[PDB]
Amino acid sequence: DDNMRREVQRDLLLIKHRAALDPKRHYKKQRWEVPERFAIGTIIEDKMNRKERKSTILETLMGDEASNKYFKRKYNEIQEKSTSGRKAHYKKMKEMRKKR
Amino acid sequence: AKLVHDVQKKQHRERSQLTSRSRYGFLEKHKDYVKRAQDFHRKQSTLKVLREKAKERNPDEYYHAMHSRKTDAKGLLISSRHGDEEDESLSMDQVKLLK
Amino acid sequence: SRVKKRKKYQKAQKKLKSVRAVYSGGQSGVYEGEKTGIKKGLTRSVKFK
Amino acid sequence: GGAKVVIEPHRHAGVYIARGKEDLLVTKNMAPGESVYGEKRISVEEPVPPTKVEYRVWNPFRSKLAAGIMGGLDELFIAPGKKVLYLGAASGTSVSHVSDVVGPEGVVYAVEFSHRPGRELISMAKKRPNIIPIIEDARHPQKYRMLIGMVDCVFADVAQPDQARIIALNSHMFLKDQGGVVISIKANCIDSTVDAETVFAREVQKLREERIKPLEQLTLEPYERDHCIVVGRYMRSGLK
Amino acid sequence: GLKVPKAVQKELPFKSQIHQMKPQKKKTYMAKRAVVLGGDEKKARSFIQKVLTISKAKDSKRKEQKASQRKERLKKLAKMEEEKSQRDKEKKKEYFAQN
Amino acid sequence: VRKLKHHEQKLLKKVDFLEWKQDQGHRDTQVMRTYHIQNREDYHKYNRICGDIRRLANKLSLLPPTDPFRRKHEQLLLDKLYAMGVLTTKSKISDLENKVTVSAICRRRLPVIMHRLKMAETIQDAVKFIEQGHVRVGPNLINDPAYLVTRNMEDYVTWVDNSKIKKTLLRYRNQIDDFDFS
Amino acid sequence: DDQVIGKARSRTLEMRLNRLSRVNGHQDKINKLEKVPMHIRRGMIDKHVK
Amino acid sequence: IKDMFSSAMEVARFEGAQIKTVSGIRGEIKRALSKPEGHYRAAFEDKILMSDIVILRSW
Amino acid sequence: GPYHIKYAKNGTHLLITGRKGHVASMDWRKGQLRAELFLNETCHSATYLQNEQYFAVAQKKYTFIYDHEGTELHRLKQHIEARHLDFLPYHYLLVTAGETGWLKYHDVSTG
Amino acid sequence: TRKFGLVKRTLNTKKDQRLKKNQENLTRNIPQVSSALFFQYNQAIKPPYQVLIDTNFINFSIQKKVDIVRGMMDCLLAKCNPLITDCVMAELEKLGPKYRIALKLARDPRIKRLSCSHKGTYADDCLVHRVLQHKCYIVATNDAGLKQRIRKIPGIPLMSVGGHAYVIEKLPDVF
Ligand SMILES: [Zn+2]
Repeated sequence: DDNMRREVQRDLLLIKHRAALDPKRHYKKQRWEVPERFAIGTIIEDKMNRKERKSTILETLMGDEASNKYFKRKYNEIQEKSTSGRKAHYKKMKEMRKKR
Repeated sequence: AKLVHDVQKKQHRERSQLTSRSRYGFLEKHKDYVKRAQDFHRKQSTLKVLREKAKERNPDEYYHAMHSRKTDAKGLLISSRHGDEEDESLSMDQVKLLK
Repeated sequence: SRVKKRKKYQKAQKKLKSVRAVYSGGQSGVYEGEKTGIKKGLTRSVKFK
Repeated sequence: GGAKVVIEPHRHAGVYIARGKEDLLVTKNMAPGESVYGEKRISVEEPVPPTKVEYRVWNPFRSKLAAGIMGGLDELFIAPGKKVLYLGAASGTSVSHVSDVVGPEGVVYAVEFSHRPGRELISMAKKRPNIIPIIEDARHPQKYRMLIGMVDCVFADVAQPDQARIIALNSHMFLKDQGGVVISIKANCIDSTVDAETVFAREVQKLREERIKPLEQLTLEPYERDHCIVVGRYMRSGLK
Repeated sequence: GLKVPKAVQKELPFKSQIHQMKPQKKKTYMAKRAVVLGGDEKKARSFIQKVLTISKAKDSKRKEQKASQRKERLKKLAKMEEEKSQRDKEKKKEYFAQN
Repeated sequence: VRKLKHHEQKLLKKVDFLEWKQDQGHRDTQVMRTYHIQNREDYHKYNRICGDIRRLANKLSLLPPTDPFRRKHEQLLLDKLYAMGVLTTKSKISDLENKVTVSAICRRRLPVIMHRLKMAETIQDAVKFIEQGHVRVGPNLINDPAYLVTRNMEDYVTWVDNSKIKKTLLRYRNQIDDFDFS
Repeated sequence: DDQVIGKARSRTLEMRLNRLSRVNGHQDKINKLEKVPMHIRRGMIDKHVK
Repeated sequence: IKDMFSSAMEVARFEGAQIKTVSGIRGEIKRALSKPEGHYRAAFEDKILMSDIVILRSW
Repeated sequence: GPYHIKYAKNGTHLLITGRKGHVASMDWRKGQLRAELFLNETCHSATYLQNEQYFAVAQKKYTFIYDHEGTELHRLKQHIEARHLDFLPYHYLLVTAGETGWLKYHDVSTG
Repeated sequence: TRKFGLVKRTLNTKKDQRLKKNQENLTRNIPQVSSALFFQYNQAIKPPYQVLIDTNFINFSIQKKVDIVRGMMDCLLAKCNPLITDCVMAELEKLGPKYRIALKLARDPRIKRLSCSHKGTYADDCLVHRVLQHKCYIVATNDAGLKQRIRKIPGIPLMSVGGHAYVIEKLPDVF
């Protein structure tokens, strides 16, 4: 129901966007729109410790450390290509004219 | 290359804006000019299309959605920025419950 | 002329993993998963006639 | 290890895919809470209390039908109400996974010749109540002609060079018309004197001579070397 | 962007009118009511954003590189199809000289 | 009627209870479905007229290609149908046999002229609006959907004044002047 | 021509156009026969040969 | 155009010439301006920018 | 107007044909009417064809053939002015005579 | 109380499912490349070869007087199982009694014979289907069309009567 889909709408985003999570993994191409029926599951190891078993994929990815460094680096350079010549650039050119 | 030396197809580098004229930044060359000119040309082409439609308007035009859509005092269109799947004014029982 | 053909063979069996799915040597350790995805729409088998 | 995955169904009915950052092939568990060969299990909490039913991973390096399924076959004939005759139930590794593809309303007849694998089969078929272990040589089907009748599919993972004759006998006896036939061929086990495509062509020719029309074959190449799976339907009257 | 004038876009037909919604000047009630969670939830929101923008930039990069791939083999395949067509239209003429 | 088995389908091949040969492929039904023609004999009353134009163009092409009676009458018929709107252009004379067509005479009707003038949203709503009596050509109100609106006379298709539809489009653009009733 | 009235005119023109067309046009496509059913085209041919 | 000449006599000497910017926008010297001495009016293919350098190739 | 009444060949269905415009095919011993159509021209006679599934009406001039729920299936270009319809049910022939002095048989299966 | 824009109801030949043209109200399949193949090599086939013959190979071998088994052994310098499918044999039997020599030279004890299970007797589609199925055969032929099909698909060698003994085309180890 929607009361569960609004809970797990985030790790479904990560399973949809797996190919961005890790620069060395490179999944094979499917789209994977969210299925109508699914079920969240936890892997039972038979006889990661108890300190680091979580309740989302998202919490595992956030509790990881060098992945957050990679996401911050890649986001910042995506940002500084996206902001490259648009409007702070344009007014720095106009005020470079108006200075002298 | 077939009958061309590697010392024949060398790379002629390009020049910069003058040091005196440096506040008008980036002396632009022909690739930058065609990036300028073809963008102005496509924006003029869609502006010419919209002026053609405004001339050929036919003011006895009747679509049924002009019972919901409405036009402001300047003549332009009012687009309700929230939705049009939700109602803008929430009634008094709704405001009772939200408050 | 030997190390040329040493390397245009290493390119060659790297391109071969793009057409076929080359037998790597079996399961390495514990089975982790498919590691690249399971596609349930695609069926890569030879139908008969 | 302890990660969270989402279970989603496959194209085949009865088998599921477990998506995470590396997705698994998964089936339901007919005997929950115990692993048949030490494979890792996944435990959803299906919503009266919410019951913890659980799912079991199908390792394709240890299972030829899993290798065929995730290499991608068009039509398995193993489905959630079926009666399957598994020939060469080596122990219950793939037979457990076939059993809970088949479900509680269907039957899996697991035929095995060797006795210590037979003991493993009976100690598994107690807690999977739809596996009928039959310890008998599969080359003489008139022996267990009294115990089985009219299966819907015939899986065959025997390792014998008279494979197609064994399959022809059991299919003529117990498989119904347009029933399914799945063959696992191991080329170096059939005969090492020829090449693998020659022996695959010869065994497929033998199948269509015993009027199992072959639909499909798959080489299952990153998992086994020089194996194959041939799917066919037992046409019984006019392959044409 | 394209800035289409007021004197045109108030005289456009009913199908072609431009839906341009005005900004909100007033701090409205639902905007000042609605609640945003903080701390762990704001870093979850930031993380989902960072994943989704790296995914979108990766996909855009991959599709532009695929465009550059198939444009170049399109050019070389135009060379090959013209070559084969020329040999075709000479072999046909040679066939009709022989017959 | 029961999706005949194979020996039946072989034994009775010409049996068809819906599509017959004299129906001509149900084109009466099909173009009257396209242009929302109200009563059943309008297609065939237009078809008599297309038959008369095509008969005359046949007999008039059978004359020698140079003689002025042929040339004059083909040009008179061609200008007549173009000014009636049945033809789209008077360029070639094979339009008198190829492109005169009951669907052309139907596209020249009044609800279809309404729809192509954007005065309604569809041909069914144009039929509803002029059955409801909103549409006049010139000064006088037109009430039947079969009216044929020639090339000069489609500059005068308007709504009537005091119509609620004229009121609502003027007040959509909030140009409604209640002085002159609308 | 400039004096040949109707049916002789149409068939004279059709004859001339077929004769000029047969040089360069394909033999399979210049002479298309009318779609006549089998039991009445065979009947037409049998009576015409009689 | 500001300074490639020093006076209206020089621009009068060079009226009607073809100039171009560095961006390939062609153009032509139209008339010597009056009020500043070495300035002139030129008409180009389309709107040149302030960051450009006009050019008169001569031998 | 005056209603021309026709039954089916078994007793199951009834088909009435008003002289002004009103045709109706009904189950007369259930209460089930399965076609009712007001063809605004002066209809004369009507018959079923081979079932309750198709019925032929002799309208102002042209004879029409409607299906079970009343949709028009055919407009007979011949049968110029029918007044009397009939059906030969072993031979599948709709027979027609009227104000022309002509008797026409229309094979209903092939058409 | 009545509706506007009233129409008669007539049968809708675009949408009515009761009539013949309107009677017709995923899983992709990319066949995997054969594991027998390298890029274009077919590294898997090794002697004794299995050589699928067709009818004009038989007729050209009789018209040139090359024996079947000895000509194949001379061409490949290996051993051979020449194979006649049932459609090739049916094509030879259909060719008439002007080819009785070819028929009783194809009925030979040394020439083994497959049994194709498909309707009709079209040898070129039978040979092409069972050769791109399996990539373990040699196709011996002399049809221009069949030779062009077979030399377009990869990893399938091709024997043909040319001159006064057999020639072999896409086999890379003949000497
Ligand atoms: Zn065959």
